Amino acid sequence: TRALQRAVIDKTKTPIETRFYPLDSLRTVTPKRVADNGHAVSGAVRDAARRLIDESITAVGGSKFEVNDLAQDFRNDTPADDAFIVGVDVDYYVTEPDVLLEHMRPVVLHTFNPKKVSGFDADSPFTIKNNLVEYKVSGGAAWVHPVWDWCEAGEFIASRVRTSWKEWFLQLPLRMIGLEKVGYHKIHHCRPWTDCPDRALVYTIPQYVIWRFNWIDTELHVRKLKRIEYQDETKPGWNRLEYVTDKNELLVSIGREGEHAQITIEKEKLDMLSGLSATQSVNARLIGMGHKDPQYTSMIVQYYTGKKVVSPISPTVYKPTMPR
Amino acid sequence: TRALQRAVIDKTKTPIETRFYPLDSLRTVTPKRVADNGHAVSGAVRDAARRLIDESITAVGGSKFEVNDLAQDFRNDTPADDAFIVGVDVDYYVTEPDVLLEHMRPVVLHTFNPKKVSGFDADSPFTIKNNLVEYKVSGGAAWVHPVWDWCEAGEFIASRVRTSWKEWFLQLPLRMIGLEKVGYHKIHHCRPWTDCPDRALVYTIPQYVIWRFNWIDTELHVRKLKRIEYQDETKPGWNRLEYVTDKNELLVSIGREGEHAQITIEKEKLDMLSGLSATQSVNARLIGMGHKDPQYTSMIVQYYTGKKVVSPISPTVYKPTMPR
Amino acid sequence: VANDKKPSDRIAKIAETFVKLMNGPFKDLDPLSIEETIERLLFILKVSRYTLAYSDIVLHAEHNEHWYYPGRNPTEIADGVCEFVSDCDAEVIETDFSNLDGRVSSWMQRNIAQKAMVQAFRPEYRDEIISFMDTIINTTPHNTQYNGCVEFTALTFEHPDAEPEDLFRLIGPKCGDDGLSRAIIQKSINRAAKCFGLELKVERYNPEIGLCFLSRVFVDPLATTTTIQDPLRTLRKLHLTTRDPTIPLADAACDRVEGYLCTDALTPLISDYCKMVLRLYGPTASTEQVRNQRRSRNKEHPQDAHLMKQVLIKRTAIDEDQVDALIGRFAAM
Repeated sequence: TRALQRAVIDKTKTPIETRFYPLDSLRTVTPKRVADNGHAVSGAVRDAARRLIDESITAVGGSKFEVNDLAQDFRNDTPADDAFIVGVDVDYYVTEPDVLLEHMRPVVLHTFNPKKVSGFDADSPFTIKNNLVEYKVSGGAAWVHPVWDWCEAGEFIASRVRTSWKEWFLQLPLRMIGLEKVGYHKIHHCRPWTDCPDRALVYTIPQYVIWRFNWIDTELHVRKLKRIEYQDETKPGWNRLEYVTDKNELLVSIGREGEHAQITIEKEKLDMLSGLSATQSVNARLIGMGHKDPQYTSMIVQYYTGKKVVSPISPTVYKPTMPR
Repeated sequence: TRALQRAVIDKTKTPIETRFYPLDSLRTVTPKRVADNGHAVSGAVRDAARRLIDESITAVGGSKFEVNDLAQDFRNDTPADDAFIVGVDVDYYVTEPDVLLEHMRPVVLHTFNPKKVSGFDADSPFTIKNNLVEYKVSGGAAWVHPVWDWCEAGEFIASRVRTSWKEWFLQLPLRMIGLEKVGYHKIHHCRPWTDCPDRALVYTIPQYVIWRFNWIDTELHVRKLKRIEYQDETKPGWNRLEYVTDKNELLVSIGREGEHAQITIEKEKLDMLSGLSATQSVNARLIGMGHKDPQYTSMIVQYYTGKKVVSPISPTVYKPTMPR
Repeated sequence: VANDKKPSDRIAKIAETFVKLMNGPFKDLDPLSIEETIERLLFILKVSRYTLAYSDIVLHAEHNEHWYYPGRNPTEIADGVCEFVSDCDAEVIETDFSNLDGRVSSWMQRNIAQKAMVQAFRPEYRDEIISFMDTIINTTPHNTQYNGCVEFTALTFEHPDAEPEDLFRLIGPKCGDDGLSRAIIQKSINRAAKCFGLELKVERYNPEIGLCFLSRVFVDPLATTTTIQDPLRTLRKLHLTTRDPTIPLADAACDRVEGYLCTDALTPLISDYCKMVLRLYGPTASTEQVRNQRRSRNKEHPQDAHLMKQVLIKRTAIDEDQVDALIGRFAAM
């Protein structure tokens, strides 16, 4: 329509680049196993992530502003303009990723983006209820936070930008109409640790700012970060997750909310099984495929029938921490 | 909200540190087996704990104030300010851990924090009814006391502080409003004996005091010690317990209240089994896994169906004590 | 043979401390102009323009003269070696690396050399230097930086309780693939090399066989500074000439013996060979101006003469009567 022409013509962009040196070291880093034997600890994973980011930043020679809610309150530290923003396990701390992206500066972020719907991340048990991850840090408190969908398709993002109260007064009449000052970013996530596949090393570069119309679509269909909806609308009380394997396999993870048991299966198998008429047929087919483990077939059958169980909340005793 | 700003700004803390030397000896102590052969006796475990704490304190060169209800009545002994507070099996004696934590001094405490819902602790039978542990000391009387949740996630605690009657008069109008004088502590629990995994060697250091608002939440979600609720709200008459193993396993312990039989199972298995439609299916799956012991599968089935049995109270004959 | 053996977590702090001590008081630097680089001392020029300035500024500073011997005249090298051996009371160890440029790992390259260059040079030149380092990853200063890093790692492992500045102040002379260190870390050096992923060869100092350093043999470093070409490396191969086929044998031999006279005039078992080459190939060689105008020309203390003779005999494990017989045979040919 002619409205599309308005958006196409109205570029009015102001590209800004404070010579942010591309951090090619973070991009294209081979998978690594931090723990020589056994399984790594959460503190060890955090230390490895910090060391990797530190080495990259120092090798490039840039500066950094580590964050350890709506405003970062960077004034108390006043870092340089060219310095990067680095955050580790700050999902609980930051209300939104927009808080980090308003600064219109490159962001290096190590986050929790699970590929299993429940289980252990390193030594830290975690579980998803409603749509909030009930993470339990090994040697720490209990974190309750959502996941902000870093790994969905699309490299271009829309985010807010910093605005003062005077700027707020200036733009509020324009804001209510549907006019927003939107910055654009390019995302890269690496997934660098094999033993802990639930944590992603997100990397981001800003590209340029733009004024956009709220009630007008975009030709490139740029997306803005949204909270993930783990709940399965077809089977109440169940969480469903899909992810793509490196060997060209589209697996799916199923499980109940506020619950520990979890199984991964090829998506095609789940779609075939979800249409079977009888419960006994599910077991017959699963035995046909060669799955003899009861823990697998029983969970598949329970998902097929949508069995809801009100599991209780019970006291937990956590592993003793050792500084080493 | 703006109320959150009030709490954030209102630090008004008065850190106090009477050069309490960190007891690094207690932290990071490898597991030990007190009894060379057979199983250790409760008195032997108590002696070992006392010896370990004594050696640590003397090596650090500090002093101690051993406790053997609301007020410790330390005036009769007037220990030094720098001396530590040490208690062994004082769960029955002390009404609350707040009694120990009001002194705003480091606490070394050896407590009963079971990981089995019932059975034997060393040679002492113990059982949980309602929410009180019916401990039966080997060579002693019968102790009835709750558990005060030392091992939950979170290293920071809230506790009362000593206040005189004049201080009570001063702070009562403020206290009723919702203003409390709260101290903060850092916890470490070690679990040092393998043959007696139900006893934990709790260690504590105070950090600083603060004035807090009762009806305002805390950003860090600091927790205050609460009585454990062993009762399972889903299956009346049953006690459920969860704990994390060193080998990355989340086991669960189930059993009836005022009852002796007890079994530990992986949590995932229990969640899978709790959703099965038929009782015979539980046995079928359990045989599939390879569990041939009737004492295990029968208890699992009873938990699944929530079978309640009114076991009687009967006379008991205890083992004769020998001073050796 | 490329390697990607990243170091351990603990070693990273040691490497960062060593890099900071290398930085010292020279926070800011500027690149050199093309003309100045050209008159200093294609593909070599683009990296040299920055690396020569970086070396001259930082590596030749007051607080970095303790270890960066590479970059001084041979008389200065001899003086430094004699001073170091006098300080260590003839208790020194030698390091011999095999294909260091072919064995340095990516982590070492990007956390020692790149870090040092970026800290030394101005921020406005960061992109150029980082691009040059990236091109390098996929000359002289790199070997010195690696040797300094390994020395710092050894010193940190030996005395973990001392301050990093005091630890680094003890760094002995180092020059590329060759260097000197205290003998007290002879066994611990292998473990440090294994942690970084490098291969190290170490030999205890022995006065009977002399000391090996920069292919130079110190006959008696305790008293005299007299030094000679390494006999072990050259004697077994001096009879064969590795010059290109286009050069006549006479010109190559004449250049070799001229260099030997310039460096090893009074060394036993080499002076006779050089004189016999000059006597035989000399007259048959071409004009010396012709070879001075030819590209392949550059492609090559009397008081302790007795002691030098005995030290050479010990180095070559040849009996004195056998040495005399060999000398007589060489002269009479």
